[PDB]
Amino acid sequence: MNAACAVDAGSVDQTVQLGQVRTASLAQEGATSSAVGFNIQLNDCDTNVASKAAVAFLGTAIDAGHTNVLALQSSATNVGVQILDRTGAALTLDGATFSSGTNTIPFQARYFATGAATPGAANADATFKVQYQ
Amino acid sequence: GVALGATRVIYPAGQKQEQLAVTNNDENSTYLIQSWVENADGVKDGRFIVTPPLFAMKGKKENTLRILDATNNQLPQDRESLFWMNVKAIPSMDENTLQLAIISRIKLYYRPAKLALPPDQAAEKLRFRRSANSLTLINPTPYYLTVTELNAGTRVLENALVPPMGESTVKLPSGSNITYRTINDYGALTPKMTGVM
Repeated sequence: MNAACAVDAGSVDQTVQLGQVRTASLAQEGATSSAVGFNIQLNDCDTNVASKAAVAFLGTAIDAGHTNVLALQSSATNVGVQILDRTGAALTLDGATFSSGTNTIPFQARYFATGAATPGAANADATFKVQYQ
Repeated sequence: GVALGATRVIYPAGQKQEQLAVTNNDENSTYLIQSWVENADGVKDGRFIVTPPLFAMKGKKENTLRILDATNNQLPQDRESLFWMNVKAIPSMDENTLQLAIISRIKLYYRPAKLALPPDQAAEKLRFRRSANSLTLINPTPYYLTVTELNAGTRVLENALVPPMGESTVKLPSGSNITYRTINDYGALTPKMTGVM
């Protein structure tokens, strides 16, 4: 009887707005920007289905040194995007790092510099994996 | 907002096909839908065919996926085999943005036709052995048991997927009274069952 959840990041086409990339905040490797919040919604399902699910992300790392920093799509460089949990903790992009208002999954996103960031726009893609119990 | 019509699929040996509904609840969003079946190793298995493997949903839609047994009767016939049904929703495009595809993963149990034990009796056969710093769940039945709300006395343990005639092993915080629920074929929580470690 129980159906899976209608998943929605943002409001349309799974699109999340990021902040602007200020190079003066990202001048060096290890430098981070301020983090913008976003939510992923698990709609139209039993609240015990949604909560008891295991979620993970999957994307191309910026370099081998930074496997939890998501690369960009060229056009700012020396910088990628990082996704954080509810309290500000980075998450992996290998797609094997689980586990578990109503049915909201709160996230944050921020820029991680891998060096002196050059100006330009930052557009990044990834995949969000929902695996049901 | 792409969703599935179930949280697991039971595929009974002998059926030419199995059906799974996929929906989108959002009139504003447009999705490309890519679907495939993986084994227990997460490797794309040609043993189950999904049609359409690729199609588009422009707005609020419902499409039925057809799951086809292509196993050539080579899977075990005394136990369930675990597979993973994968359905990926790829959104149409758009200023500094993060965009996400969504992969819904659900269990696909190939279930042979002549198992002795009725599926409804499976959960009550689960046994628990205590080790040094861990608890081992022992499954003597031919069915995959999704064990949830596992409690040892007062402490709440991790959720386990105990394979047929096999075992799984969670950690113990270090009670003897065990309670647990499982999820049935309809994706529903069973009542609370008691165990003894």
